[PDB]
Amino acid sequence: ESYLSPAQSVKPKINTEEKLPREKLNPPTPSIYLESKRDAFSPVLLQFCTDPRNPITVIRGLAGSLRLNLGLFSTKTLVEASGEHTVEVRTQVQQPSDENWDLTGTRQIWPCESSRSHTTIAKYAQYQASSFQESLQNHHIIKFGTNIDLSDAKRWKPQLQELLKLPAFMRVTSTGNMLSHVGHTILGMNTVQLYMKVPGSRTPGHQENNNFCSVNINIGPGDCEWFAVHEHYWETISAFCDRHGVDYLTGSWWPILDDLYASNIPVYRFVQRPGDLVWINAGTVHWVQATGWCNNIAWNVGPLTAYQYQLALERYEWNEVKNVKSIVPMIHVSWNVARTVKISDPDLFKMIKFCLLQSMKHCQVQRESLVRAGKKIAYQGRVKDEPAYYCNECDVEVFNILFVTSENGSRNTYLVHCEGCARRRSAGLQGVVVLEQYRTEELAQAYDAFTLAPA
Amino acid sequence: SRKESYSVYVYKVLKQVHPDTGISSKAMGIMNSFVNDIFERIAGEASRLAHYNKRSTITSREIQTAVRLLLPGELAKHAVSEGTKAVTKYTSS
Amino acid sequence: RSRKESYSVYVYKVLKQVHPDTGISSKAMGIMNSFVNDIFERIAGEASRLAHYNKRSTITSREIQTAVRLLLPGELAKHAVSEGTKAVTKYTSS
Amino acid sequence: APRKQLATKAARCSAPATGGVKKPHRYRPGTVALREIRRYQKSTELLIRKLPFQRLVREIAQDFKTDLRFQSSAVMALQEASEAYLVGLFEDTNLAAIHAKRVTIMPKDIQLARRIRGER
Amino acid sequence: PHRYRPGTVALREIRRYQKSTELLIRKLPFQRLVREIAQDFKTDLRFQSSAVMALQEASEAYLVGLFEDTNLAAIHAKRVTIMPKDIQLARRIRGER
Amino acid sequence: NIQGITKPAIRRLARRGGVKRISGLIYEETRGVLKVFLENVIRDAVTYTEHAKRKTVTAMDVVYALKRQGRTLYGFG
Amino acid sequence: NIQGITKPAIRRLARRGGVKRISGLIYEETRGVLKVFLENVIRDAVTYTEHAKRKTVTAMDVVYALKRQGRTLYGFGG
Amino acid sequence: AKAKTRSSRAGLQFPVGRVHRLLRKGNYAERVGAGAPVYLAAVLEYLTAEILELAGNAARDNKKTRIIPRHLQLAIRNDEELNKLLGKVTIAQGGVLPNIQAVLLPK
Amino acid sequence: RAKAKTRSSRAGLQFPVGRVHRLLRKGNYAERVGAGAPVYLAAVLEYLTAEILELAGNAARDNKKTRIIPRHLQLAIRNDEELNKLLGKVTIAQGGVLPNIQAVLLPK
DNA sequence: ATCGCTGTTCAATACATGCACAGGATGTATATATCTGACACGTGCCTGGAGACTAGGGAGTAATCCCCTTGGCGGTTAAAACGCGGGGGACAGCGCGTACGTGCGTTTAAGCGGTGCTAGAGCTGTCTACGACCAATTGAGCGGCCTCGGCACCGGGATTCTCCAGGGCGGCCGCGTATAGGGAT
DNA sequence: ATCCCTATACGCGGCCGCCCTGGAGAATCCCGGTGCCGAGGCCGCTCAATTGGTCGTAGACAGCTCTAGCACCGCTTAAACGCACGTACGCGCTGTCCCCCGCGTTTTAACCGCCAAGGGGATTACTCCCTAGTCTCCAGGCACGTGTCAGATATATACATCCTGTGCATGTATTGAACAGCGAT
Ligand SMILES: *CCCCCCC(=O)N(O)CCC(=O)O
Ligand SMILES: [Fe+3]
Ligand SMILES: [Zn+2]
Repeated sequence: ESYLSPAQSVKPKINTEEKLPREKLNPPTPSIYLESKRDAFSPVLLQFCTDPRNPITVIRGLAGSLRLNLGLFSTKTLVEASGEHTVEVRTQVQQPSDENWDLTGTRQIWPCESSRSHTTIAKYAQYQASSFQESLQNHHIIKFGTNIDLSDAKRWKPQLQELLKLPAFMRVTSTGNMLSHVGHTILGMNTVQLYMKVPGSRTPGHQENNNFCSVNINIGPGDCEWFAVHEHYWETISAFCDRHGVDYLTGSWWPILDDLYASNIPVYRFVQRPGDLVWINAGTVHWVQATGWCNNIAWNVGPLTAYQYQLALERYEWNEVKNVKSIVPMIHVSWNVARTVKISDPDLFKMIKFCLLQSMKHCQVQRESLVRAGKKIAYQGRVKDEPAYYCNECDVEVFNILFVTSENGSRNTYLVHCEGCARRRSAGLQGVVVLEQYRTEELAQAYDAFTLAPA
Repeated sequence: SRKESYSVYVYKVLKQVHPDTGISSKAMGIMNSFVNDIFERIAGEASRLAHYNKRSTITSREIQTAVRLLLPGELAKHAVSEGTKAVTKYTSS
Repeated sequence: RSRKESYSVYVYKVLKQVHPDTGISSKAMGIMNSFVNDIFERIAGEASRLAHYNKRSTITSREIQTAVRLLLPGELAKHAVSEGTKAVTKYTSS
Repeated sequence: APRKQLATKAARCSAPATGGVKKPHRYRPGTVALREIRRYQKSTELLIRKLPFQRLVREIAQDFKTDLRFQSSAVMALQEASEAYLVGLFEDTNLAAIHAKRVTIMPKDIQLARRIRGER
Repeated sequence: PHRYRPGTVALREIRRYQKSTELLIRKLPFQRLVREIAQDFKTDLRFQSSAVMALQEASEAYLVGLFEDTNLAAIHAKRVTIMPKDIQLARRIRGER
Repeated sequence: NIQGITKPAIRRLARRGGVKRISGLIYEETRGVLKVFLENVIRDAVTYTEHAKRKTVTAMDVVYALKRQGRTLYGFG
Repeated sequence: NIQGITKPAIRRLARRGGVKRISGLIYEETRGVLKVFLENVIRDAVTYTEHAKRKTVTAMDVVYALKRQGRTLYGFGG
Repeated sequence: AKAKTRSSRAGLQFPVGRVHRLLRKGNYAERVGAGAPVYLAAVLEYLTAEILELAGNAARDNKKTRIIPRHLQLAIRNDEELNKLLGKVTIAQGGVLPNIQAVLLPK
Repeated sequence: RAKAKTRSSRAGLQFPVGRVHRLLRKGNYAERVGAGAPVYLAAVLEYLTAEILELAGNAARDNKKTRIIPRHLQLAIRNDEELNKLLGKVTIAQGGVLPNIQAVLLPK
């Protein structure tokens, strides 16, 4: 099972038990500009976005110069770009700036209001537009547009079409963005997502699932207050997660400066403005508040850069041992990337090598102890762009071999099983089909194909 | 013996509304039956009206009320007008 | 002030005949009184029409019996006619 | 023989919705309707509000005679007659709907039940 | 062999029989049916010719009206053919069953 | 004897009523309906005639029976 | 004022009438039908009342108007 | 002494005397008012004249002089008021009104 | 004179023969009323009332009640076929309806 | 840059319905001709309507009471209104095979014209019992009263249906299997 | 005479399946408890039913006529029957999309209790206007008889219509061409 150890890690090491003054705890974060396409497209900018030195960078006015029609992303032409769709919204209380008090009205507890809800897109558009101008020209309540699917380029054609005049790594997905290579359309992960919000809108702090780099463009006209934190302090969250009871993953919480102040976690406080762009570096746990009526276009990418992969796989391992749900299959992604990418760095070379070898070994052992003692070892074939199949009794990724049978269902739908849950099923496995889509010979051939180009 | 029917008067009314049109025998029987039906209806309704109000006579009031209760809307309006005019002319003479 | 007659006095006696330990509410009593009045009106009107058809000026037991035959449905008609015949025989005999 | 129909849930990325306040228990669509049918088919109380019905009756009567006062029993009798008429009309409409192989009574069912009954 | 498509002579017959007033049943069979029905109630009954004519006219009117209502009941259930269930529905909704 | 109302007769009645297609089972249904209607009307008329102490069923008796059932008939007195 | 007869009341009437699933547009149609029926009965009752030279519609007037329409009512008078 | 039919006095064509006699001998009330027969006769004449005018128009629309039961049926069933007044009446030899449901008209 | 015996007693009835005679005479149904018409009509009315009341009492007993409310009368009328036919065009105020659900509406 | 490969995006091509559109059978609206019997009129008279007076009770008008119909106020409590998520049902569309419509030949019996017999509907005269009418009387039923038990509300537990799981024992499917003996060398 | 070698009867073990079975949880029902108001029995009275006798006519009865209801025949032919064919239509199955239902939450107004005023229903009282009744006079309308013209039946005709086999036209189920992304050289 184990696929990782202290053999592959570019992750810079700092200790959470540190001391920091106000300057270090509140320093300006590395920022840059863009005066031509070559700037962002040049490796200097992309590396700056893949550079561990800066927790996050601001590409100020990037759209302001190239002039892509991000105003078409405006909820106005959004309604004139959609009448009916789903807009998931997190109901939350309109606190002023950073004063998310509690019932008693004089405390700042870590837990934050984060409740699910949804309706038609035009419903949220009406609500947000009406609450705009401050509801036709603290005390207030605010529905919070979140993760509004945009995986279709037809109804949003101007948007996605004009959203390609930028570099591939800052682009939705391309050979410089490993998300393209997963053969999937992870919602809110590899297909850009637009989320509208009103002043004070707050997405509780977090690290983007799997620790990718994030490309965020608030098309405005709203602004945004920010709280960025570098990846080192991540377990620091966990620390006060125990103190204030909240959790670091999948929970709800809006930190306050003093909250992590005993954590001595600095705060890269800054903002943006209509049309700007920003790169939230992989590993930056950020808590944002749209202080004005705005709409974000945000998604996640990882350049093949070495630091990205290592900063990311930590979350994958965490989730695997924390039974926590991930949103990107690193195993499968590592494969297609190691299969059709110009890997040209020894660091990432061995980095992938180790866990890929572990994948080979565990698939080997699985089929070995279960070939004839198993149950009809099948060869599905892995038709192109098969959705990554995830267990449900444990959720863990199932690669190559799998346990899928039609679990009743008047329409005969199919449910998936892994070795970990094959246990709860019965002795080893007794009842569920086995369907492995890659013969060990083919996967070994692909492994052999993996090489470090001299680029 | 000697029967009685409205055929003698139904032919006068006909001559007053369609001077050159005649009527067959079946049609005349239908007309006589229709007059009998409407007479029975109105007389019965007027009798019920008189009995309800603890009275023992049927007058123009009862007939007019029965016409209003049995006739549907515009027929009723025109019939009431014609009946009131007829009673006025009868009294004046 | 002024009196108002009703069939409640006799309806209760009939009820005591049928069920010797059951009562009746006021609304149910009004319903029964209305039913008696309605059936009386129906039978009397049919008998009057029968007498008018045959150029008679009196309503006799035969007119009532034929009206009952025309109005009441099936078995009820036979039972009611039998009862009425027995009642008239008892009345005339005594 | 070749199944090739394996399936699973679709991935997505969303801001956490903590708490998860939800109401799980629900009756299937239709059972509570049958419960209401049974409950109202064993009772005798009127199903319409008295004050709204009185207001409607007076509004209608305003077009016949002005300053028309109503005895309380008069309005009660009018309500009883109207509700009995509507219940019978609904029984016939439901019969028409079942005839048309449906379960939902539509305006066409009411119109057919009225036409067949001779009420225009 | 000029053959008319199904339903084209039916409409011609509908128009022909709606333009007319003649009694659609043969008088002698109807007379025999009336006599047979009556013989159950009273024996050795004699019928006036006018009485039998009135009975036949009333029966024709009743059946024509019932067929109109049954045709309405059939059209509602997306059908051009009338059937016994249509007649039964027309009779139930009519309060005569 | 009830079969004397032939299928063509019922088809003519339906045509006058407006029916375009007629099922094969409708003729028996129409015969039953007609029998019930005639039974009710004839029972009423025979009772009417028997009241008058007669043996002939007058046209007026049929008219009175029809008026009593709810089918007023014009053209016979 | 016809809106006083509300959707829940029409639902209760239909439930007593044996209806299980009710279309959205049936409520307006029911309101129209009820208005027509009430207009007819109230017109007959007002005629009856006017005959008696009165100014209050008595229960007897409503009973007579209903019996005139072919809908006899029991329990509100003769 | 000089005779004068009450129909002439009221200006009617229907018989006021016969209507009065029928009202008296039909057992409708203990007494009959002077104006009751006149009103009832006037109403009967009005209804008869209206239906007769409609039937005559219908007959002339068929190129005929004599009115037959078919024209009376057409007049009664075409006009809504007369149709409602006689909605439960069967006219002998009247026929049916010409109608066909559009669903049945050929496609 | 002799001890006045109510006309109902001679007919062996409990409905008012004299009152029915009064109503027939004053209802202007006929010029004259025979001596046997009131007796026959009263007997028929008493029989009909007895039938309805027996059925209503049975319905009330089924309900575990001592008195008879309009609901019991409606149940008795709408159950018996002949009574339903006689009172088919009648509505009993505050009576309700007979429980029935179309077999198809029942849960599948 | 380019000499190849590649996915998209456009236009061009073929095809079957909508619809003219001929003919041609078939049924229909029509227009003149002819004759029948039903309508429209006249004739006599005779039952019913009108003129005239009486005599009496029903209805109209007024005066008064007091019932009950309206107008209103407050709080409480269920019921209405609004919004949400989801599954169950309405509607469409396609396949099919079955039963009804059409037309033609065979033939059953209804329609029709006379014709005679008689059962009974219908009229007329008699008179007799029975129903109306009236006077006197009393006791039956109606208007109030009081009261006491049946029913109505209440609470609290006892089934009890709904409504999701989870299986357990019957089915078919289907993969595997053993093969071996008629064919071919 | 011997090798063969794959399709066939064999099996067995997975595979679905179709119900059964369990808890959990909203529903509704039933047992015990307390309390109120309405139904039931009593009492006083007054007016309606009974008794008892008389008057007049309505209907029951007998006698008698002439209508029309029934039954026959003998025939014409109009319509009902039966059959063969095919088509379009009723009915089942599948798919989707969406619109009602079950539920929770806010609000709102229905409802109950009580107060308060007065409008109009309900009654009694007095008076006269009008309706029933009676008698007589005579006019209209009913039954019966006559003729003549409107409508039905016939024919020959011209025309409206429906069914089927022609054509173009067009938007689309199906081709090549013109954009390109894309990469090793
Ligand atoms: C997986 C759901 C979140 C997607 C990542 C974006 C995010 O979490 N945001 O809060 C958007 C904030 C922004 O940068 O615009
Ligand atoms: Fe984040
Ligand atoms: Zn698992």
